[PDB]
Parts: sequence; C-alpha cells; structure tokens
Amino acid sequence: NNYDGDTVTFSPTGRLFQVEYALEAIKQGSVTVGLRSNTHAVLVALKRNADELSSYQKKIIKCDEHMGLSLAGLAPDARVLSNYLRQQCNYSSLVFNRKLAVERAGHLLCDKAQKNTQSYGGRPYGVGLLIIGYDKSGAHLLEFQPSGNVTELYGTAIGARSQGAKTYLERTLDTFIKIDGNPDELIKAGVEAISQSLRDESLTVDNLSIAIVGKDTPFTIYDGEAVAKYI
Amino acid sequence: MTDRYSFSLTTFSPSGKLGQIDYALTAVKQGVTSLGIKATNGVVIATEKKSSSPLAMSETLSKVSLLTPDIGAVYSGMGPDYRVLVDKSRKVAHTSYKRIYGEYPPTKLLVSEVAKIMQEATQSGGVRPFGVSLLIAGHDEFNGFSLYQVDPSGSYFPWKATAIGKGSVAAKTFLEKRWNDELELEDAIHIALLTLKESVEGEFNGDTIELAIIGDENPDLLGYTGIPTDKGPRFRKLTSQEINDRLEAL
Amino acid sequence: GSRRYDSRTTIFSPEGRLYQVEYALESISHAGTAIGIMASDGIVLAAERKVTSTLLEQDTSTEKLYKLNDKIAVAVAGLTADAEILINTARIHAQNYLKTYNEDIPVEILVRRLSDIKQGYTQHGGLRPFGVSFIYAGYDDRYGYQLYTSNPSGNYTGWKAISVGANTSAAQTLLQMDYKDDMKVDDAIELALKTLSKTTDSSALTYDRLEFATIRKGANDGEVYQKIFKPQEIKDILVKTGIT
Amino acid sequence: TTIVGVKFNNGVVIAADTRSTQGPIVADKNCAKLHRISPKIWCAGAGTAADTEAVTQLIGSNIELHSLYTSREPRVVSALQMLKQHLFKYQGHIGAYLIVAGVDPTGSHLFSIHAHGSTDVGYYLSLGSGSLAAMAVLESHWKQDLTKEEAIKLASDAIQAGIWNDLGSGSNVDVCVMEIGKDAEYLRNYLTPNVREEKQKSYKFPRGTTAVLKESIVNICDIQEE
Amino acid sequence: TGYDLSNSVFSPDGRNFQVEYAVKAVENGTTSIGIKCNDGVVFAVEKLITSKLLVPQKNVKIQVVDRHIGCVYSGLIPDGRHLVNRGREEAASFKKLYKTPIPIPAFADRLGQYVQAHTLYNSVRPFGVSTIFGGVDKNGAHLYMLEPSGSYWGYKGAATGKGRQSAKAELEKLVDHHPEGLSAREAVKQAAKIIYLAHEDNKEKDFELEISWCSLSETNGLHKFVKGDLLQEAIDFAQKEIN
Amino acid sequence: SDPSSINGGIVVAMTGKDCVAIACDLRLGSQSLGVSNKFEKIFHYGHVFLGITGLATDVTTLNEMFRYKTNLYKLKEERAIEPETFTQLVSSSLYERRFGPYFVGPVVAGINSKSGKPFIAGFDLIGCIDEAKDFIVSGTASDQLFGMCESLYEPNLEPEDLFETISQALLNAADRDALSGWGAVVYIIKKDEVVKRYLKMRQD
Amino acid sequence: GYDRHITIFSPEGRLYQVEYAFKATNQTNINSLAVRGKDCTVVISQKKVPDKLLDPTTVSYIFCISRTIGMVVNGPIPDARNAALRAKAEAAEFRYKYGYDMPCDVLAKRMANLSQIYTQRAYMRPLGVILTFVSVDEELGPSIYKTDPAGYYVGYKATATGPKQQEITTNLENHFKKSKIDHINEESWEKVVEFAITHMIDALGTEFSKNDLEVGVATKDKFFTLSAENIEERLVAIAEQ
Amino acid sequence: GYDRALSIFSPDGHIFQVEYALEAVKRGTCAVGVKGKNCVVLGCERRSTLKLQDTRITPSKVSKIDSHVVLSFSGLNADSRILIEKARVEAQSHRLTLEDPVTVEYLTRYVAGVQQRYTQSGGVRPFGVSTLIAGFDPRDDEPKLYQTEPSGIYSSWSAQTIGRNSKTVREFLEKNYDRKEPPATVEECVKLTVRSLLEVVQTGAKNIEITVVKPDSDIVALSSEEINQYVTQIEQEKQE
Ligand SMILES: [Cl-]
Ligand SMILES: [Mg+2]
Ligand SMILES: [Mg+2]
Ligand SMILES: [Mg+2]
Repeated sequence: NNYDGDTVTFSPTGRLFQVEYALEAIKQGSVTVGLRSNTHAVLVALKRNADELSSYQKKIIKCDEHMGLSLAGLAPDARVLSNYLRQQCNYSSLVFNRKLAVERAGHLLCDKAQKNTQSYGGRPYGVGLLIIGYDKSGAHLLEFQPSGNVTELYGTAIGARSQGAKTYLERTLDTFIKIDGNPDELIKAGVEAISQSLRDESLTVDNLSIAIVGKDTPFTIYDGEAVAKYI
Repeated sequence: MTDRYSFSLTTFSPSGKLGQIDYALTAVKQGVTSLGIKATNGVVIATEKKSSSPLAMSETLSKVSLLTPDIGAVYSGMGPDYRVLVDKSRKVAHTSYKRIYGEYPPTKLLVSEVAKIMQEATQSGGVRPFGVSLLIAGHDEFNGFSLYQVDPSGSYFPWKATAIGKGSVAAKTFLEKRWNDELELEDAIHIALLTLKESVEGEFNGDTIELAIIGDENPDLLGYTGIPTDKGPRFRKLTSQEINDRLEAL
Repeated sequence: GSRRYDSRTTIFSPEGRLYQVEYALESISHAGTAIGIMASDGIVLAAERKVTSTLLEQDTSTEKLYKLNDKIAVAVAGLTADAEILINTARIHAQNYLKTYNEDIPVEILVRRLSDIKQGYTQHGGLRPFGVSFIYAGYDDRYGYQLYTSNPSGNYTGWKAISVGANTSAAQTLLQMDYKDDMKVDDAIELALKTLSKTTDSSALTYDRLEFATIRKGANDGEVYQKIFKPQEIKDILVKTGIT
Repeated sequence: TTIVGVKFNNGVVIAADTRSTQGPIVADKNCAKLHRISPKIWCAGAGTAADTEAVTQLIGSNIELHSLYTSREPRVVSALQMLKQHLFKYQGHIGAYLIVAGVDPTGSHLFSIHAHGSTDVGYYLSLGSGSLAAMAVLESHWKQDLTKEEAIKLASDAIQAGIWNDLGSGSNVDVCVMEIGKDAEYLRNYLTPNVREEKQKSYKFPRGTTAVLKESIVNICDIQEE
Repeated sequence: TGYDLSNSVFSPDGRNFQVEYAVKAVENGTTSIGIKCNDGVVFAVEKLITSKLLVPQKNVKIQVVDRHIGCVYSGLIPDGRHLVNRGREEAASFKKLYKTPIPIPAFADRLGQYVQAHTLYNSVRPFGVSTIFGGVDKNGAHLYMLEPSGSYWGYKGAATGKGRQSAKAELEKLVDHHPEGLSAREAVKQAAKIIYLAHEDNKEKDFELEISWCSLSETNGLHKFVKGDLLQEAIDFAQKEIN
Repeated sequence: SDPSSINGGIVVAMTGKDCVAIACDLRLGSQSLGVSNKFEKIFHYGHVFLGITGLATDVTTLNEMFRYKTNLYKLKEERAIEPETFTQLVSSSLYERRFGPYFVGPVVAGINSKSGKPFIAGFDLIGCIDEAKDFIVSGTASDQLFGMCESLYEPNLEPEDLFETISQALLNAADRDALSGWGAVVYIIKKDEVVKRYLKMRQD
Repeated sequence: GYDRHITIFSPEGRLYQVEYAFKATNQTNINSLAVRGKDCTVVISQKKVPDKLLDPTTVSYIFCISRTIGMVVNGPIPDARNAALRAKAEAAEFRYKYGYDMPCDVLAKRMANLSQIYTQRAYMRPLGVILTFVSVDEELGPSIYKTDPAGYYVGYKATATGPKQQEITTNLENHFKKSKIDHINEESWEKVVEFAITHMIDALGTEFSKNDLEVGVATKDKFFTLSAENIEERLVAIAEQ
Repeated sequence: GYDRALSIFSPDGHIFQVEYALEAVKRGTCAVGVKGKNCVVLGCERRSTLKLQDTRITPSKVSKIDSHVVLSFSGLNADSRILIEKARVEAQSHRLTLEDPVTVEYLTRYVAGVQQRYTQSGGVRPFGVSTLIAGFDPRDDEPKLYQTEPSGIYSSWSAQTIGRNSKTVREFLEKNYDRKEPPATVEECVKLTVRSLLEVVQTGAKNIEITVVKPDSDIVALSSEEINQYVTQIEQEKQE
C-alpha cells in the first residue's frame, strides 16, 4: 500500500510487497512440472503461444551436460539466471575439473536473487525455476522462487493451475520414485501429471516440451514430433 | 550503501527564497550574542560563554578560535558546525596559501575561502547549509586591521563594528552611537564589554565572557628568538583576570 | 530510498518552462539594480548596494562590481556567494586563453563559457542553478566596446544599454527614452545615475549606497583603462551631475 | 655539509655550517641549514637541499595543524614519525638526511633520520659529508651531564672540524639552543672565522666603459588614467 | 507520520520502525534454539513439512562457519544465508591475518557491526532474521543471539521464531534445575524436547527435527550435525516427553 | 642530450644602493647551431623581474605559467606581488614537479615596494632557494660568472656604477662560453624607474 | 514534512532527527556517573540483566578503547558498539601516525566531528548514543569528556547521563559547592569509587548489590573495569560506616 | 552521480518531459526554411520586445556548422549552443577521419541522435529545441533541408517552419509552395520566405533575418535594407 514502492521497504507486518508482486508474475506464467526417480529426473512444460500465427515460447534451458531448468514468469529474467548458472557450472569444470552439485547450484541462485531484495534501485527477479540434474549423489529436483527460497523435492509444479499437478504427484509419490531404469515410464508419469493442470486446451505436438537427465543420459530437450510418442 | 543523495537539498521556492538558507539564519538568530569592534590600532571580538551545566568546565570549550597567528574567529549559532569550520579554515589557510606563498593569507582571502566552503554546502548534493554566522577579525601588512561577517549563504561583508545572534539588533544600535574612527584598542574593548553586558542575563565576569584581540605583535608568545623579521602573533586571547581588571573601570 | 526527497531541479513544467530557472529569476528581481550603458568612447557600470548600514566599511567593500581581467568587468545581481564561484571560474578561463594563444580573451568567448556553465546546471546533475544575473562590460580589438547579460538559464544577449535586478521594467523604459547612438561616456555616466535615482526604492541616492565603474580608452593612447570608483569619487560625480 | 646535535643537562643543541655547493662550485657562502619545524622543534638537513627544505615545511605545516587540533604543543616524536613514514613511502627518492632536535612537555629529544626512513636516537649525532670529521671531535670530548655552555662549545667545535677538514663544508657556524622551560634561541652566524681579506685592487670601472646600442624606459606601471 | 516509510529515520520516540517491522518477519518464521552446555553448544531448528514431496533430511537449515562455529536463524531464509556468507568472509580474513581461528566473541561483533550497518542508511533494508550462533574457542563455549537492530548478547540458552515464548520457558527451567551445568549429550536430548514442545504454535503441519553441536569432548571443538542413531535417540526421548 | 645545455644562455643579478640589476644574453641554439639572437630571458610581472636559463621550451612555459599565476594573484589580492612572495611561488611551483622537473635555472630580482629593500634570489631546477645579498648567477657559463662577480662586485654601488659592473661580468663570462652571447640586455631597477640597455658585443 | 525525516533545517532552524536521536539515548533505562580524584577518574553505570537466559558477563556498556582511555555509553548497544569500534580504530591510528597515545579530549573531539557530519550529511543518520570518555591524561591529568548526537562536546569536573541525570547532576553540584574544589580530594581510587557509588545511591534513592553496578577506573597509564567481587568489597566498605 | 530517470512513460504511453520540451519550442521565436531549385533560404523572427539591443554582438539565430551547412532553431537559446558545439566538433571529426565534409543528412542524423540520447539517459532532461538544418552535400547541387525535434525524430522537407505561430506559416507554405516548380531563383525563394514570415512577424523592420545558402559553400546573410526592399515590394503588390 504505502510500503510497496520499492524492495527496500518492510510493511508493518514484516512483508516485502515487491517480492510478493514478483511472485505473482510466476502464477500468471504457463504450467511446468518436475519429477524424479533414483536414476532419472524429468521436466515437462506446457508452452504458450501468442496466437495461431505465432510460435510457442520455449520453457526449458540447458545449463550443462548434467543440469538444466524450466521457467515460469518473466522469460528474460530466466535467461539472466540461466546464464549465471551456465557460468557457475563452467567455472567449476574449468577450475576444479568438477561437475557442479545441484544443491550448490541452488545455493548460488538463492544468494544472487537475495541481493536484489535488500538494495535500493534494483528489483526482484520475476521468474520461477525448476532445476533438474544428475550429479555424484544421483538425481535431483529443485524449485527456485525469486524471494530467494530454493527447495529440494521429489516432484513439483509451478505456474497457472499448478496445484492440480502438485496434488497428483503427492498421490503418486510412492509409484514414480520407484521408476528406475525406465525413462519412458517416468516421462509418462510427468505427462499425466501436467494433464491435471489443463483446461479447454490439450497437449499437442508443438504445445508439449519435455527434458530428461539421468545415469547415462545427458540433459536433452524434446520438442516437435519427438514428443508425439507421449501425446 | 553509497551516498545516493547526489541532488540539491536547498532549492528555490516559487517566491525566489532559498528555504534552507533562511532556516539556517533562523538558527543563527537563536544563538548566543557575539560581536566585533575595529579600532585604529586593533580589533576586538567577544562573546558569552553560555555554560550548559555548572559541572561542565567551560574553559575546555573555545568559542573564540585562532585561525592564523594574525586572524581570529567567533560565531553565533550551532557550535558543532563552527568547530568543523574552524578545522577546515585552519587547513585551507595552509593548503591553498601558506604551502604556495610561504606566508599566511590576508584576512579578506581566508574569509573568501571559508565563504566558498559555506556556499558549497548550499548547492552541493545531499547536504544542508552550515547553521552559523562567523565574525572574523585579522591583520595583514598591506590591508591593515579588518573585520568580516560570513553568513550561511556564503556572503561576507566588512564591518567597522557589528553584532550577530540573539540581541544583535539592539547591540548594533548601541555600537552605532559609540563608534568613531579615532578609537584606540582599549576604548574598543571598553565599548565591547559595555555592549555585551546588555545581552547577558546572569553572571558577568572573566569566567563567563570570552574575549580576544588582534593588536600588536607579541614576541613573548612566539616561542623562539633569533629571527628579527619574526615578531610574534597579533592574535591574543585575554585572560579571566585581564577581563575583570577592565570590569572595575567599567 | 533517497528518491523520496529529490526535488528534481532539472525538469520542464507542462508549459515547457524550467521551474528552478524561473524561481531563480524571481530571486534576482529583489536584488539591487545594476545598469550598464555602452558609448562610442567607453562603457559605464552603475549599481545600487542593498539597504546598507552606517557601520559598514564601504571603502573595502565589494558586492556588485568585479574585475575579470584588465579589459573585462562584471556587475552582479543576485546571490553574491554564487556569483563569486562563477567569477573565479571566469578569471581562470581568461588566463587559460591568454596562456594558450598569447592574446587577451575576446569578450564574447568569456561570456559564452560562463553561460554554458549556467546552462549545465539546468539540464543535468540534479543541483540547483546559480541565482545570479551578470552584466558584462568589456573591450577587445574585434568588436570594440561590448555589453552582455546572462541569467540562470545560461542564455546571453548583447546590449547598447541594459539593467538587471530590481525594477528592470521601469529602468529599461527610461534608458530606451534617453539613449542615443552618438552618446559619449560623460553623458552615459549621467544617464546611469539619473536612471538609478528614479528607480531606486530608497528615499534618496547617496554615495554610500552606490558602486560605480568605467571602461575608457581614456587611457594614454591606444589602450584601455578600468576605473573602479572610490567612495569619495562617487560622491564627487553625484555633485557634478547634480543629484546631491 | 656538516651538521651535529648534542644533548645537555636541561635541553639539546644543534649546529651546522653555512656552505651549499653545486659539484665543486660554492653556490651560497652563507646558507641557512637550521630549519624550524615548530617554535621549539628545529632540524638540520643534509643531502638534496630542496628535499630537506620541502619535507621540513610539509611536516612543519601538518605539525602546526595538529597542534591547533589537539590544543597541545607539538612533540618531537610526532615530527619524527611523520617524517620517517613520508620518507619511507618515497623509498629514498626524497634525498633528505635530517637531525631532529627539540623540547616539548615530555622533555628534550634528539633523533636522526635517513632518506630511506630509518631513525636513530642518541646523545650526540652528526650527518653530511663532514660527519666523520665532526664525529671524531664528538667521540673525543663528549661526556655525560654537559652544561649548556659546554654543549654549545662542543657542537661548534664539531662543525669547525667539518669546516676546516671537509671540502663540502665551510664558512660560518649556525647554532640553535633548545632548553626546557625556555624559548629556543637561534644563533645565526654564531662563529664567523672565514671573512675574505681586502682585495689588492678596486675593480670599479669608469662610466661609459661599456658599449651600448639602445636605451629605453621600461613601463612597470599599470595602464594610466585620462 | 511517515517515519516508518524509510530505514534509518528516527521517529519522535527515538525508534527505527523499519527495524521493528523486520522483527515481525522473524516472529513469523519457524522456531530455532540454542543451548550452552558444559564444554560446548547445541543448535536445533523446526523444519515445517509443507508437502510430502519434500525430500527428507535434504533441505538443511543449520550452517557452519569456519570449522568451529554453527549458525541457525528464523525469518527470511535468504537473509540468513547472506549473513552467514559475510560471516564466512570475516572468519577467513581474521584467520588469514592472525592465524588462529576467530574467537566467538570476536565473530559475534563482526556479524553485529554488519547488521547494524544496515540500519544506518535508507538505501538498504534491515535483516529479516534473528540469528543464534556460537561454538568453542580457546576460552571455552559461547552462545550468542543477534537481532535485526544489530543487538546481540551472550546467552545460557536462546530461542527465536513463532514458538519462542514456549521455548524460552523450557530453557529457563533447565537453567534453574542445573546450576552446575548440562552435558553435551543431555543438551541434544533437551534440544529435541524443546523443539517438539515449541511445535504447538505450528501444529497444523508436521515437521522435521534438525540438530547440530560443537563440544570439546564429543566433537573435538568442531561443528557437526547430529545424525543416525544419536538423532533417533533424541527423537524418541522427545516423543516420550510429549506423551 | 643534457637538457640544461641544449639551448645555452646565462642570467646574472646584483644588488646595489637602493637598486638591483638583472642581465641576460640573447642566444638560442640547437647545440652548435645558433638559431636566434633575440631570445630574451628576462620577464617581469609588475615590478618583480624573473630571469630563466636552461631548456628554452621550459623557459617559455614557465613565463606563461607565472604570468598566469601572478595575474590571478593580483585580481584576488588587489595588489602586485612582491619579490619575497614571488620567490616562494617559484619554489613551490618547481618542487611540485619533483620527479619530472622543468630543466631551468630561475633568478628573481626586484625592490619591495613598501620597505624599499633590494632583493635577489636564485633556484635550482627543483626549487631550492639561494637568497644571496650580493649576486646570483645561472646558465651554461655560471662558473665564469661566479669568477667575474666574485672579483668585480663590491657592496653599495650606485645605479650607474652597478650597470658597468654587471655588464662587464656578463660580457666577459659569455665570451668564454660557446653557447652564450649573440647580444645582451641589462635592466637597472630603482623603486619607481627601470632602464633597459642593449649591449654591443662580439657576434661569434 | 520531510524536514523531520532527514537532517535538514525546519522553519524554526531545528534538526528534528538530532533531537529524536537524543531520545533514543534513554532507551536502555540506564544511568551513568563520572567523577575525578587526585590521581584517577572513576565511571559507574547501572547494570540490568532482565532475562535469566542471558550470560550476565557479556552484558556491558563500558568499553576499553585504548590502554589509557575508557568509554561508557548511554544508548542502544548496536550504536554503542559501532561507536566503540570506531573509537578503538581512531585511537590506534593516532598512535601510529603521531607517535604518542591519543589524548582523551582529542578522541572526544574526533568522535564529535564524526557526529557533526551525520547532522549535516543526509545519507547518514545520527547515532542514538551519548559517549563519556575517561582517562588520566599525561598533560591535563584526570579527564572527563562527553559527546552527544548533535556533535557537541565539553570537559567536565564530574558528569551524569541517563533518564535520571538531573537528580545525579544536582547532587554532584551541591557537593562541589561545599568543597569548593574541582575534584574528589582522595588518595586511593577505591575511595573515589566508594564516593561515586554513595552519591548515586543518595541521588537515585536505591540500594545496589554487586550485580546491579558496573565500574570503570582510569589511572596513570591504564584503564580497567572492576569484577563483581571487587565491587562487593566496595559495597561492604560503604555499609560499614 | 545523479542518475534519476526524469524522462519516463506515463500510463497512456506518453513521455511528458519530451512533450513539455516541445512546449518550450512552441514558445521560441519562429524559424522557417524554404528550398528553391538551386538554393535554400533560412528565415528567422526577432521579437521586438528587446530594443537597446546591440545587434553586432548579440548571438545570431542562424549558425554555421561548417562552411557548407547551417543550423537554425526554435526553443531554449542556451540549450541550442550545446547542440551547435557538438555538431561543429563532429563536422571537423568527420573531415579528419573520412577526409570528406559531412552530408547534410549525416549532420542531421548526428544532432537528432544526441537529442534522442537525452530522452533515455539518467539524470538529464531533453533539449527544449527543434532545429532546421540546411545546406549542400560536397560536390552536389541538390538543395537539402532537414528538421529535428526533442524526441530525436528527423525528416527532410521541401519547406518547413518551427516555433511560435508556426501553424499559421505552415498553412501559408502548404498553399503557396508548388513541388513541381520550386522557387527557380534566389530572389523568388527569399521573397516566398519573407512573405511567409510577414503572416506572423508584426513590423518588417529589424524583426526578420534572412540567410541564403547556395552550392559550394556560398553562404551570406542579408542586411536590413536588402530585406526592407523585399518587405516594400510585397505590400505594394498587396495593395490591389
Ligand atoms: Cl576530525
Ligand atoms: Mg660565445
Ligand atoms: Mg661561434
Ligand atoms: Mg544525516
């Protein structure tokens, strides 16, 4: 109200409204799902078009051979944060000959977002991210909020109508965590999860975007006729 | 962090007034009275030592300050602002003059440097004006004895005699009746003590009054002998006893 | 953060005016009147000190008329402290030019430089403008005797006769009435003092309330002399012209 | 250059010769090498003459401001600390070699200082090209508990040794005495043992001896009125 | 009014309202505690299980500084991480110049001065965390708690977050009933109980317990997390006391 | 190669009874090649006179610099600078270039307008002041000038006698220096009249 | 009304942010007192530990700035420690640059100048503290110099700070009106501490245990604080006459 | 440094500081540009509220940027000096690096670029100036006339006017200027330019300035009497 003019101002109840407004941009964004087993981790994303002449906005970005994310909210902010992750993954490989741990990648994203919430002149990031990866401790899934909060999960969803997919994953928890050594079935579970968030529209060949990383699987993105198999 | 106040805090209002300067002058008006009188063979500056507490040692608080051996200063208004201005004035006398010409600046040019500092606090980013008016008395070879007033705006004017602060309006009228161009230094001190008594409520003695002169060279205060051309400072602060001696002939 | 307290000194009004410039001009209209008159054989600068005192040391006092170099002088109307900042800058510019080209700076080049400095404070930096208007009286071998004025906007113009400060509307009408092109310095001295005598807000015009200066080729042969009048000399010229 | 410093009962004395040179040529025959840092802190300089003069005035200026800031009379240890840190920063490129002496509320002090920034304490010190000649005299006649009169005598004798035996030193002896509870007394040309004898001949010329091409009056006055 | 719109502005009371609003964010956070024992310190924190999809034991909250200091905080988690990052820089520079690991009181002031600096200007926001931290140095065990204002003191026991009143009362009983002191193993058990008891203010969702400790005898003065059998033993002791 | 002897030239100054004199040669050269016989090395700012020897570009630069500074001095002080004060200004200005100096040998001469006292001073390239009572010398024939002045000089010479002494000191010193000569000027300075005289000398 | 938020002049020529910083000074509800002996300077301050969970040994508002200078603070602890760290840094730098120990009055002036800057520069707020510096100066002898948020400072024969400063001030005034000297005419610092505690008891009308007080003592070449047991010995002597 | 964003968008998609800069141009004295078949003429209004002016030394309204290009303006006089100086520096820089003087279009594009920059840079306000830039490209005999404004947009014009009452003189030019047959001579072009100003000026005395630019760096300013002869001939034809 009187306390939402900038990110440097607490409200009388201790809230940061500019951060909360940045969180609101994610809720307007298109739905994207993340889930994992013990061998693989999967991203599924519903891409959004402007109209029938337009392309469908890309949602998934590769950060390294073993790591990548999906976005929901301001796309240019995802480009800035994913570029930073690419650099940090790269610094780890060049200097230490070491693949960057997914948990450490989450810590770095948290700290970068935090600086934009405590200083004058700046603004919070207006995007949410789902980071999947396979490192020395197996498969991982992270959820990033531009408040700075990063959380490690078995599965989750962000964007508009993400609550339907999140409840489905909460039911299926015991089933999909056991899908080891079967990439196709893990993606099926993710496609079935994101379907619980659709209304009026359904998953078409240029609508659906899928990514996977695992034990002997580099981070790869599937679009176009490569996802017709799962429709 | 970083100072993000890079804009002026003093600006013109629709009527053409610079509000912050006017308000600074109001702070000066509330300040304790100080005065200055110029004689043929000297200058006197004086003020009241308004002690904040009787447990305070008012000798440790100097309202009248030596700037150079031949230049002294007194103020009315905010004490802390004055103290830092004295520090800056002492330094600028060296950096912008003595380290260049090998001699102390003439009164008018040191006044000019202090004025410049006060002007900049009226235009620079993220600062308020100084809440003081200064009276600066001094002597130099080619200009003789002189007395200057410097205001928060940075404006300065030369005076034969004047007063600033609390009871300045009444004090200036008192000085107009008594001042002439034939006054000796002792006559000016006498008039200074008479003028200052009117604006003082409580005790009026050498311990509650601060008074200094710009007069003859004091070889006894030089600290060394052997150089004929060096004859000592013309600035001298009168002692408590010296003031009381002149209060009996009052 | 800090934005809250920013007055924004360098913005346009909806009408396309610069707020701070306009308000600075309002300030200058309360300053003592300064007049400049240009003749064929010299220039006159006359200016009124603001309500003085009998205890003011006049013979060592200077608030209106300042020397920039041996050929150029200025009359000030506005904040004296602001003026001295600009005056010192102008003195340095004149010396920079003399060092670079080994010739005295042409009057207009000095005027343009100071005016550009004033302009900058209206377009960038977020600082308040200088509350000063100048009358420049000067001589060079290209255009001869010249009069200019500059104001807080940084705009400058040339004049045969001009006033700044208080009552400029009344003063300019009186000058426009009695000024002629073939006029001489001694006639211009009289016009300047007569104009101040009629426009002044004081009861009478006396020597202790005036500053006076002439720039003459009344210097022995092809050279120019600046004369800042002493208090006694202002008293004499007041008697000569029949004002006291 | 020969400069010395000698401690005594109730203070300290410094002395110096008065010859400044440019290679083998004597530039000034009556040079002043005793400098004032503050009323009762004096120093003498050897080495690059402009550096000793400049570093003395800079520290002297800052010492004066410090004295005004603290409402205390300046201390020799302050002058020493400020001098050595300034000289160390410039890694010897400022060629100032100084003997610093004075009195202050703490007592009487005598130090020396070398261009690279190293300092020394002593009861007797010497610096410059004539320092070995001077130190020979000091090592022969110095004792503990010297009187004021004995210290002045010893100091000037040490400078004389430099004057007569070192080609870099000559002319006169300057002295400055700093006693506790007293004004420092600067004794310029305390000894004058090198006055030139009368010449055999006068070399005043008859008027009109020099051939002249042109004469003209130089205008030193400003542009005139009327 | 308007005194509460900008940081570093004194109100007519002499208060900094922006700092007081930061405290509200701290009071909104989960419960965290600290217990000073005979030869060390124990830290514990309540972790709310928002969903079944949270991987157990993975989202670690307690943070180590150097190798001998533990830090836990309640409020805005990112703000706490920013403070610990600074603390790690401070500890590194201290050890670089002075060789010895930073003493706990020395470390306390480093955090204190940094947090206090964020109350001096309107261009920055105060920290939205209260931090409980400490460890073992050459003079023994030390426990500290640091507020958004920059204020910190030494403690026998400390608590912050939504269930701080409950926790404080429990800590006060331990101080009274043990003037001679508490052992490190006892303090771990007691820390488990207090978090379980303080979870009544957050009873809607279930939680996960996280404990760490530094002890001269039990951990050689190094900060370690309580894991496996010793953690389960503390959970059992806690569950027995609430029933 | 040595910057102080590329162009050549000399300056000498002397005191007399209620007067001072300053003189210089007129040569500018490029080592062996004579380039100009009208390169005057004495300048004045009000009643204070300054001679400068050494690298000619620096001679010109410093004149322009001290004209600059004495003009600002006058505007602010409302009086002409005095010899004692100007001497300190020269010293200050030279020392500010301590580690990249002007390769010059300045000489100040003048009479204090208030005390009437005759004043002369000399400097090294880096600012050290030589305040002699008798005479000051500078330039590529400074050794020769020291020899002439030491024997020819006596105190309290009348203006017209001082002219002969300083003229003969310059002329004979210059004739023993390859890089000096090609004309000469002598200034005789009294409290309110200054006379300038060009001397006839050999042109080799 | 933004002239109340930053340090610019109000129409009355006042600085409200400075005035409100003076009010923050009394937020701790603690009173302090300082007096001078023949050879020493003593400062006492109330100690209040309201929480049983606190370690009482870490609760302090007296600071050892240098070997010779001590400082007691009236105001919140964050601003107190800010001022303490700076004073320590300034004192150490002074000794390095000028070769002798920073005098008490000079440090007070320096901290007062820093405070003055916060009243003139907008981006910096005043510190809500009053700083009382004590020492036995090698030139001036026993010294008390006190600084406030306005940038004001002065020397004192004796002084008091806190919510009940006036009661203590008047009590001290009345004693020095009797004795007609500028100090406590006593040889040992122990008896000067006893004088200080006695006159605080008289002025406030409250009794003190060993844990209710905090004491600092300055002698030639060192400033030190007393332990609880040292204070207890002081309290016992007061009660026994 | 002062970084405040003074030029920003409003809810309706307007940048008010740029639009208010145009209002300053509206207040400025009228300026007009007309190109003939082999010349360009720049006319300028002088407000007669200021007499006792020294016309020898007073800043003239038309400024040479190079020997072949000129610039006139309407709006803040002080602001225009900054644009003129920058343009003059760029003209010499272009000659130095390209070894060819600027084209009129290039010089216009530069000045317009400077104006645009001041509409999305922090801590600065837009120029309260619109300009008319005229001349001939090197070794070219085709007349050139361009206009710039505070926003930074620029374009070429057969004839154009800016400043106060420019709506009126543009009305005149739109009905009197034929594109198929532009003013064939210098006389015809100057006559049409003086005629256009007489719709707005007041007295045809010292209120009208005229500058003629021809190919190959041939630039001259007409005097009072020369312009007065055009003023005389125009009204004597009008009395009919
Ligand atoms: Cl300071
Ligand atoms: Mg020869
Ligand atoms: Mg030859
Ligand atoms: Mg402030």
